[PDB]
Amino acid sequence: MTSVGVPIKILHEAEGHMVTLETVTGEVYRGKLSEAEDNMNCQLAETVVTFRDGRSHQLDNVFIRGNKIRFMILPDMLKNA
Amino acid sequence: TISKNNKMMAHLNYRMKIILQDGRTFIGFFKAFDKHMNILLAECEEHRQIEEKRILGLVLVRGEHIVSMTVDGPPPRDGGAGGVGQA
Amino acid sequence: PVSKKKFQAAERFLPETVYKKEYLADLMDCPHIMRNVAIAGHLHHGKTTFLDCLMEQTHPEFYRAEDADARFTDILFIEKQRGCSIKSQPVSIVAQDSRSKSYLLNIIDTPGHVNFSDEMTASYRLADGVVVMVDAHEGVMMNTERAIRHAIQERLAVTLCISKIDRLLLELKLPPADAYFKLRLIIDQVNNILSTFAEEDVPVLSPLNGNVIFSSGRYNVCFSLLSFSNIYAKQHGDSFNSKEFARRLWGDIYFEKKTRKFVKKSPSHDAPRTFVQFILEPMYKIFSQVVGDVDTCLPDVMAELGIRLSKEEQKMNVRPLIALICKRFFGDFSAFVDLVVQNIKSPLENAKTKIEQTYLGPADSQLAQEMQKCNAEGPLMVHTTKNYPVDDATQFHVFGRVMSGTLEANTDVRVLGENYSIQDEEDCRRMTVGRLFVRVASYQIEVSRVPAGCWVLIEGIDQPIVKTATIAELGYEEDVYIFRPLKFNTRSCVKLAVEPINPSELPKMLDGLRKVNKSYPLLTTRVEESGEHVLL
Amino acid sequence: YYDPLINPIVLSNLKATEENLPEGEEEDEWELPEDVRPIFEDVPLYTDNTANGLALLWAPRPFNLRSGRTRRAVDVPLVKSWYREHCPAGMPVKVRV
Amino acid sequence: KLVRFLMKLSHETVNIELKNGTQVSGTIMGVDVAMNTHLRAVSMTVKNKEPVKLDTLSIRGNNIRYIILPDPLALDTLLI
Amino acid sequence: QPVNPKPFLNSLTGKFVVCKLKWGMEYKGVLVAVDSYMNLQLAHAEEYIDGNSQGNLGEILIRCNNVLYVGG
Amino acid sequence: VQPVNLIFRYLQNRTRVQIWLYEDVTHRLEGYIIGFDEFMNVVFDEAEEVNMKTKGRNKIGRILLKGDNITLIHAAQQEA
Amino acid sequence: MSKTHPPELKKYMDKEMDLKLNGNRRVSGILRGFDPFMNMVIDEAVEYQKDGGSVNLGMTVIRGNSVVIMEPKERIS
Amino acid sequence: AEELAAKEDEEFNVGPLSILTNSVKNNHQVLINCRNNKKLLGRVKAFDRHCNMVLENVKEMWTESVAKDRFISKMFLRGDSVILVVKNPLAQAE
Amino acid sequence: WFYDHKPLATTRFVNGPTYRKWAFSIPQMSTLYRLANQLLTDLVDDNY
Ligand SMILES: Nc1nc2c(ncn2[C@@H]2O[C@H](COP(=O)(O)OP(=O)(O)OP(=O)(O)O)[C@@H](O)[C@H]2O)c(=O)[nH]1
Repeated sequence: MTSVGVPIKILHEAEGHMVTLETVTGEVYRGKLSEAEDNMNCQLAETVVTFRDGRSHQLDNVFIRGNKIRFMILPDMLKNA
Repeated sequence: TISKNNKMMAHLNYRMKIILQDGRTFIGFFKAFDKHMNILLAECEEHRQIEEKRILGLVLVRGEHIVSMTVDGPPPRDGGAGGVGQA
Repeated sequence: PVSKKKFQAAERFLPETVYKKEYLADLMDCPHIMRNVAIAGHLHHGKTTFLDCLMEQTHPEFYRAEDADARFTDILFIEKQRGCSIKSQPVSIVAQDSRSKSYLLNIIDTPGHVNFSDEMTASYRLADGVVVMVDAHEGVMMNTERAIRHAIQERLAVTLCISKIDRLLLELKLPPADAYFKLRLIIDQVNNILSTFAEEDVPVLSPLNGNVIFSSGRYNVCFSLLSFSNIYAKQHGDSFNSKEFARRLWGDIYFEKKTRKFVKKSPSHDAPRTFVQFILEPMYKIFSQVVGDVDTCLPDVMAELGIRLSKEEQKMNVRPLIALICKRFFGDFSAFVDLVVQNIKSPLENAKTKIEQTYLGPADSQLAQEMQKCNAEGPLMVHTTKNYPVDDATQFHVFGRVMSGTLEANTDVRVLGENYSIQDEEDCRRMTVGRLFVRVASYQIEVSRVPAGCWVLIEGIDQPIVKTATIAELGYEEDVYIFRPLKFNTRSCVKLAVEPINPSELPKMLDGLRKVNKSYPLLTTRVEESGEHVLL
Repeated sequence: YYDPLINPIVLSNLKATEENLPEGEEEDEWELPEDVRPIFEDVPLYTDNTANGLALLWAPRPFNLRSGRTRRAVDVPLVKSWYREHCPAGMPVKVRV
Repeated sequence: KLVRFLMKLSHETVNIELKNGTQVSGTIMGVDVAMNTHLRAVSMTVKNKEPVKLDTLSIRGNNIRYIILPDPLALDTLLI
Repeated sequence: QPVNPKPFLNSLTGKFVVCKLKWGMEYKGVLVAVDSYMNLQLAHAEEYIDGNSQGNLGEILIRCNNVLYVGG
Repeated sequence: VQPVNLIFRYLQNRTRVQIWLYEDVTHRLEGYIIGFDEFMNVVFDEAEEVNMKTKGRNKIGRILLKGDNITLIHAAQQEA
Repeated sequence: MSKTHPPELKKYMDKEMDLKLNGNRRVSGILRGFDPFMNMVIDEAVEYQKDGGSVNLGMTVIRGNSVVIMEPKERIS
Repeated sequence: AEELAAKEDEEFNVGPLSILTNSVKNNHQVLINCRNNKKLLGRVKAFDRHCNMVLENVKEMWTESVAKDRFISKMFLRGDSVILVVKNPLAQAE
Repeated sequence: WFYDHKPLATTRFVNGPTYRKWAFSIPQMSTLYRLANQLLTDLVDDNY
């Protein structure tokens, strides 16, 4: 690929693993990042959604638009990458 | 500071305190950034105003949500050739 | 005292690598990334030299001579002298696909001689997927068919790599157009094998399918369509969607420079296709300029390739200079990482298929489900089929694939021989695992634990392991079954009898027989009722 | 060039692989940007040096090199390839021995 | 374009109000093409919060609402 | 038959329009000029809030992003 | 189907469509599309503004609705 | 101006999709079109109201930046 | 570079940004209505396609409600907050 | 230059009077290859 910035490269290395991301509406999604994009659209699988009141539900697949993601907690091994 | 290459490479790995537009305070070792001002914080923690601390992992913050950031703490820290003479 | 027993290369230290060892060891916890592969070939097709290119990319310190192949995975000194590969060796490396996402690969370089084909059988048991190496001049000879056919019967996933393409331009001197037909015919030959022998829907191997790549390991060339389209996309600068060009770079399609559309009727009597214009003619022009000119053209090669060559590199010969020019322009093999990553499926997806083939036990409720999950938290099950000897040949380390639970050094484990069953049960022993290693042919990386999906080299359990072995959790109270023996693709037809002049030394000979019997797998040792000691 | 000693690229019974080319109607509109161009478009495929350069690749050493370290006149053993390879069939007793 | 005026204001002291209502005052050690402004010897007065002294502060440029400029500034020479 | 925005606003340029901002307020006046980014300049412009006029403003420039809709 | 080709069907057929506004959850616009641009601004015809909290209606007529404000465009139901 | 690669959405095409939009609208139906902006086309679309009502929509185009979350009801093809 | 500056200058002589052009060269006060419901009345000295402005002798007035005001000698205003620039009828060309 | 004593030594084709390295083109290499012929083998050696 073209030289996209290091945070986007680390996001694609995060595809193997579990990531936890919060959306601008406040819901926290934990799941296994199956595809990511350079606009940081995220596809999660085996997802658990946690609502802002602390309720939770399972979701088989979730697509989140990249500009609606606030942050992602990435796994630690990516610090080595 | 940033983008000035001689200066930017020294401002990475500082422990920096990040303020977000929702009012959150994140703290972590700031060690990557992007032209969109995305930032990647290693060993991150969050402080929420009410103060309460929570431990996070490696946190990627999408740049759109940063208000500002400041230095919190230093990076972590730790001639040599001769032998011609004898004594 | 300092007995010169050395029969294999072994590295005095861990060599440098581009990836951190810690990232490799962490990625081992994540089979949703990692792949296992075997590379299988006719004798002296690309296979070993191609892995030397993967070594050279990951390592930096890896010296390849300008004259002769380094053949890192051919560690034995008989293999150095013979220069055919004689035994399998595994590699483990971290390598990037076209996205620059980092994958973990485990790769066995199977020997290409049919007499060694028992080594290919043991490798395919580990493999999950095969890459088949065809030589652009010879095409599909004998063992290439046997390698494909035997891989199908294993239920491996089969991928093609056309190898030593340079033979077309340099030796055969076929032009651009006929070189395309030669590559096309090789692909047709392999699909003709696949469609007859598969009977099931084993996937067709075009490049448009991108399960096929082209390579020259002598010249550091490796490209699919998409990596070549990415070269145009990087070079011109994303002015077009590179995947849409890659779709159009093979087959009966032509570029109409009047309109810049792609048409399927030959736009003139002589028009080169897409593959001929974009992929082959630049390659012919890279080689023919350096081969014919060297002295005069080389500055222009810097300009179009944007490569830099220092003046003492510009004084290299042709082979190292072309290999350097291709190395800098193409960069890494990531086209091959794409081939492995997409087509093969990991351990986890393949674990359903592989347990059905290998396991022998009741392929239903308790233990077979833990393996089909490939759950690193499950009960320990390991399968092994190789024995590699320690540098003093006192003992073997066994080579193994795990897929249930996690294997841990200095723990106790139940080792099941090839006969074990609820009636046979005397064929089991409790062994204490020594050190665990990850093996990169000449050198070994030492680890405290290995999780399901990985391969592992295991110290200390080698005494009862005659050839294949299953290793199992001691505390697992339900019935454990051994994985199948190796169903070899050939027979030991030649018998040789051995008798020492020394016969008080005959006890030493029998220990020789036991050690070779472990190393070989297809070698069969008998003591006849005549008392002859026999090798097969 | 296709040397006539090279056997033709054909196997008569061989089934041709299916080519999954893109289907016409939308896909024929797709166009390559006007400056995208084969990597070496105007460099000629071969020159009058190229035939000689290819021949050098399998010259006996040293002639397959083009850059080399220099060697002493006592070290170039001019006839040594002759005795290595074999006796010609006709040469008598003295020379064979 | 006018952002290239601000990067001539290096080492000037300004008071900045951000869109979030944070008031920041300090000396511009540098400001970039996106008007990410980097300040030294900084006080942040978050809205309805006590001012906090800070050594350094990087503001992502879109958060800037306005920058009060120092009174002596030779606008007639910087706007060329 | 298509009536595209730039032809549409050019047909309105030099004529009376009502412009509604995204935040509950309306400006009526002669649309004097439009640009490729569709900033709006109104002349003789008058400010309407909750359907009631509250003053003449003269020439006003409404920046592009503020507009919900504009029309005759 | 793409999106632009679908809006061309509303344009070519002059289908009565209801437009949902962006954050303005309590109003919707109903009418006919008569044109659009690459920014998805909609020149909107016979347009009415519907206050679904009351089902009250205002009639505005021909307007340019800026595409930034559009959540959704769909063929109107039988409601009028 | 900028160039954007087509989103991955092709694996979701012609499967049934739920969407949550800006303003917390819930829309559901068969996703059978998109563009580089992720302007969705939803066929046989159905609205779910915040009062618990539901209304059938037509063939529906959704402006991409109003989409917050999109979520299959069925396994990806 | 300079062709883009030439393009930027050409648009100002005809587009809606003429009001900012007249505000500079004739020194006529603009009452900039701005987000946060605040009014800034001042003279623009420079502006751009993004509708930035540098402002001199600003009077800021707003409703807090009760009216409050502040005097700002010079300011740079980021144009993303500008709603509505009124060429002030309570002032004149200078 | 063929029959000079140290041929080319003062030229870009060889490093200098120490006469330790050389880098000939193809027009040179193919010409002296052709002259050498009477001494050279015919073989693509290694298999023979
Ligand atoms: N001409 C040419 N020869 C090559 C190329 N790659 C490898 N070879 C040659 O083929 C021979 C065998 O290469 P290896 O890497 O040992 O092939 P191999 O298949 O691994 O040998 P085995 O696996 O034991 O069969 C060596 O002489 C190589 O120089 C190539 O790209 N071009």
